[PDB]
Amino acid sequence: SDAPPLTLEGIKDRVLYVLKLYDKIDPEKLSVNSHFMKDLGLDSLDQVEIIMAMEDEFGFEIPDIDAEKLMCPQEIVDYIADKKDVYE
Amino acid sequence: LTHQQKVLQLYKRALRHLESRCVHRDKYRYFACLLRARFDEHKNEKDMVKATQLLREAEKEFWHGQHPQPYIFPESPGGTSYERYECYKVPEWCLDDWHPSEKAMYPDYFAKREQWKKLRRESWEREVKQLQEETPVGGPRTEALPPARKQGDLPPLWWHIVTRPR
Amino acid sequence: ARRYLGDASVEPEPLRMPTFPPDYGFPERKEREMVATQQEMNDAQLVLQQRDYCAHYLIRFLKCKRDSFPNFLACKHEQHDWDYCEHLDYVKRMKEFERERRLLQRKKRREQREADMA
Amino acid sequence: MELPDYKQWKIEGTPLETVQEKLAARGLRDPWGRNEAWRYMGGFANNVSFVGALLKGFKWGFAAFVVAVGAEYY
Amino acid sequence: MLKYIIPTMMLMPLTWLSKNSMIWINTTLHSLLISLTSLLLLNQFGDNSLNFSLTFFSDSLSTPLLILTMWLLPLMLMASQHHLSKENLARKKLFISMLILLQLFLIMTFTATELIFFYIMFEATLVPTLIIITRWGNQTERLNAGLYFLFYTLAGSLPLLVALIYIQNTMGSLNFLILQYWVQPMPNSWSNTFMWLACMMAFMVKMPLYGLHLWLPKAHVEAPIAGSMVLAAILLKLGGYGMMRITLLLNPITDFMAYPFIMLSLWGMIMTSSICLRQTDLKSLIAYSSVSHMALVIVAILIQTPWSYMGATALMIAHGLTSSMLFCLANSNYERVHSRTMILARGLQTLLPLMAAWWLLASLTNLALPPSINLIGELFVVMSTFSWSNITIILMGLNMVITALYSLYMLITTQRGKHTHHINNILPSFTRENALMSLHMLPLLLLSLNPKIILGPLY
Amino acid sequence: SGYTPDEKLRLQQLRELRRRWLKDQELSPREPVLPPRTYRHSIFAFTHVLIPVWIIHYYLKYHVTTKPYTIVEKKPRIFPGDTILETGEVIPP
Amino acid sequence: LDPAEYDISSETRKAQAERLAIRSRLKREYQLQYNDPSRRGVVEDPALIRWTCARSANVYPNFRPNTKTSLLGALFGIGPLIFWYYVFKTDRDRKEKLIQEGKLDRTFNISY
Amino acid sequence: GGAHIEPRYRQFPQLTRSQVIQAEFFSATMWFWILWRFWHDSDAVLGHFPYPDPSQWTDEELGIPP
Repeated sequence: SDAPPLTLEGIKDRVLYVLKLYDKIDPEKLSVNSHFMKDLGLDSLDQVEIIMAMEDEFGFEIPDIDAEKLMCPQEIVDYIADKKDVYE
Repeated sequence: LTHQQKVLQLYKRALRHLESRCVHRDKYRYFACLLRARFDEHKNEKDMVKATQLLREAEKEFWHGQHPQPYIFPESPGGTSYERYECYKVPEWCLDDWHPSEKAMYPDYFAKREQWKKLRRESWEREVKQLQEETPVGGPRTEALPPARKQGDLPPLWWHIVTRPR
Repeated sequence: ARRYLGDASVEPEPLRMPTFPPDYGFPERKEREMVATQQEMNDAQLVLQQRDYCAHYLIRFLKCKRDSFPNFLACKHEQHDWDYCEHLDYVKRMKEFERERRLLQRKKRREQREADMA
Repeated sequence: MELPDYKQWKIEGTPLETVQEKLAARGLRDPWGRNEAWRYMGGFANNVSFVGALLKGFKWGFAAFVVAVGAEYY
Repeated sequence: MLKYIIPTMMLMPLTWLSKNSMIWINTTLHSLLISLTSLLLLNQFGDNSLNFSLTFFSDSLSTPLLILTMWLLPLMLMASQHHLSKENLARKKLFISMLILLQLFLIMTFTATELIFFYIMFEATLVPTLIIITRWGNQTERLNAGLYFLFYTLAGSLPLLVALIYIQNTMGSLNFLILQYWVQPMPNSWSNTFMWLACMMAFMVKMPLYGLHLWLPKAHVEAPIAGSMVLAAILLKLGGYGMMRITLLLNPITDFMAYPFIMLSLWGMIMTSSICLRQTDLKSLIAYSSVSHMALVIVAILIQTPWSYMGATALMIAHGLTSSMLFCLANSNYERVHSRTMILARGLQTLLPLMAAWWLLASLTNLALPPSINLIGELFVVMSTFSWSNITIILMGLNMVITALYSLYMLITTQRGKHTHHINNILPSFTRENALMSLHMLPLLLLSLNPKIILGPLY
Repeated sequence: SGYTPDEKLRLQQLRELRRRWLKDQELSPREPVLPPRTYRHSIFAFTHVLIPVWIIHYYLKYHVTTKPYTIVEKKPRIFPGDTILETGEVIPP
Repeated sequence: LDPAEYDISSETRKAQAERLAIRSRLKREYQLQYNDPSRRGVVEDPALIRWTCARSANVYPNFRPNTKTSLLGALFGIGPLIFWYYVFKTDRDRKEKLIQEGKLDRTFNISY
Repeated sequence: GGAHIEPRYRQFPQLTRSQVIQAEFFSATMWFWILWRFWHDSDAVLGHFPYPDPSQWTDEELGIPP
């Protein structure tokens, strides 16, 4: 079975959750629209880290070429959304 | 190919092999932190040749850090999955012909499916026009597929609506 | 192995054992211990090299299995009985190891050197 | 549906503590990752040291072993 | 035997005069009705080979091969349709007529007592096949691979007539019965050299030995599926058959003369068995397979132990049904997507989930699976050849491993690993395909119960 | 190095298509499958095993007699306990 | 095998190799990429037909000028083959000897 | 379907009482058995392997060479 799917609410809560666990920036501004770099100015090497440990959160895929350009959180949710099987 | 993805790739798979190295995840942490500094002192110099040089030095020094069975998450090519289910993927052009009996076995599916057949049968002229218009001579430069401006479908859609993984 | 017997008995192999005694035959001091009838020894079929002296015990153990079938344990005692008899026997071949090793040392050394005096 | 809650790990007293303490001595002012501090805190983190696996059920087991001879001794 | 000769000859005008759309029905029907009496043909008993008439008779071997032929027509013809299923009536009646006439000359050949009647009917068998594959073969450039193919035959295949007539006027009768009992030893010298070599190489052109094996592949890729099941299920077994009989004489000669050919077949078994591993274009794989098993047959013929014959003939029949069927799989795959190239499409475990079972089953029957007749024959042959040379098992069993590898490689990459998804044509199965497959395997699996029918004259 | 905005729109509305297509793809209206238009049971499986006992055992009841050599068994182990026993044993303890 | 030297790509090789390479590629990607409705049969791509035709050995029937060719082929079917001729004839004749004289100790052999 | 499996993210996976009951029971089985028959067994099972002290047997001493 391996029953539970990842739904939109769930994945949202997850990317959102772990990005709130990232310490060096505050939960202050975190939103699917809230810009993943320009807002927080985080290192691009550090977004490589974000996609690293987030992949280790969901455990799959994420090729380097597509991982490069990801950015905003809603977008990450989208990539995981079409790659996994998500929508109703 | 640019310095960006070169450096960033070496960093990423360096973290990967480092993952595979240690255990209990904390030693992995502060080692990965020493590495974080090892690339953190970097990047503050816009000198051109010095950089690529030192990078290559990290290409050999990295190549030492490869043990032969680096950890591979399941879904990519690797010893766990990479389409375990592949005998289960049946393309939607099959079932275009079943027996009309079994075509009546599930009466309401082919309704909406027929709305798709008409969706994309009505289409492809809008598609061919938009594409034949946009493409520079030969369409050499672009592997991409730019959207449609008028209200409607994105033109080369058909295969991109796929049989899903299991 | 007490005698050569003969092949004119028409018997190669276990009807001809090395001889009816399985192992050695012990010319030595005195004879070899008792006996177990070869006919009985066949009619309870015993694998060669399972077939030695002490069979007095063994064949009784093979009794004890079919003695009480549903019992798994049955006789641990007779098990230990041929365990003991063949314990003592393997220890006997140990003693033959001893006898011959010391005969080597004694007659080798003594007769070599005291022969090499003159 | 799942109610993950949030916010309570703190990276304290749990071996990432000592990690960030050594790194602190190095002046790296924390890396990242209160998440693996999830991997520590919980009903976890007491864990077991090996030979404890071969001590798993000894108590009841050779308890009944202790009683076992009570059949032939009484 | 004449009771088997009339009904097909009557089966000719059945074709010619008929209403359109019923030709397949009439031909198939009455042809199977022939197959029944073909099964009647087994009275064979005791010692003396039954003799129907002073002109032509049957020993064992002729009987299994004949049963296989008369059984094979209805399945063949049954298979050939929908290769066309559009034409003027004259094309259809011409084609079925040609298959008929071909069968007639085959029955003539297997039943033939006297070797000259055997030879006349021999080339008279070759012509109809040629007309089949050349007149419409799907003709890739046509290769002209029917015609100078007939030259590959006749080039060295004519002088065996010379040698025969020599045997005729020296000993009188060429009746096989009386050629037996009158056979007299022939010493080793240069005249008996050119003779033995004449007859031998003359038949050895048919079952290709590794030297001449370039014969098959082109002729068999250009053949329409009917001409293929004709060709490799039968027309090699003619060469091996006549070989079986004319080796009656040549008694001491075949030793010193045999040895080089044996060597060449033991090495070429491995070579051919190799080259068939790496090729594309599936239709060739089964061809070179046929070359391999036939090399094994020649090996069996020259060494004269009876075991060698029992395994030999068993291999003739088992390889006949197996190779034939497997061809018909290649075709049933070809109508789906027009390729002939193996690697092009893939999958078909997902799609056509039943056609799997026939791929698998047939490939296994060519994998030498233990109860399968193919392994009975191949097994006894390996026994004989090991008796002849203690050493040769390295080569033999090495053929076991390779034949395993390609025979099981064909089972994959056509049938497994992915659907190429740019296809979107293949229409699921048919009832006819299942009928053909079934009519092949089901007897090949039943024969694996009571084989003593198909083992040779010596038994 | 973020993206091409064109690719943002393309990806987005492709997501729209996956949305609608998969909404379709989930099927449970009207349960679409509509194909047409204690002891004794265990003793019946005990028959399922028992009929093989009937046939096979019958096959052997006529079989064994019909053919000379089959079911050839190791001669039952015989002990000197039966017939005549010769020991003269005692000891060690 | 073993990506190494981390080529600097220069300038031409950058412009030429990039533009021309991915030029032809994307040309052909988009080419077979049409994937419209209304095609029932295979996509037929002229690729792999060249594979098949060439691997049907187009130069096989013409000739084989000497060079090293007759040496590689002749010596390729020479050493092991003819030596195996010699060994099967050898062990053959030995077998015949030990049959005709002495003993091969066949005793019961029978089916052979 | 749902067994009350309670798929959980980041907390200790819930556990069925009867399960640890079973596992613990079989721990008691393994060691109860093993030291049980360890009290019913021996790791030196018979008389000990011999010693050269009888390798004197000095009565055997050579006759002709005093």
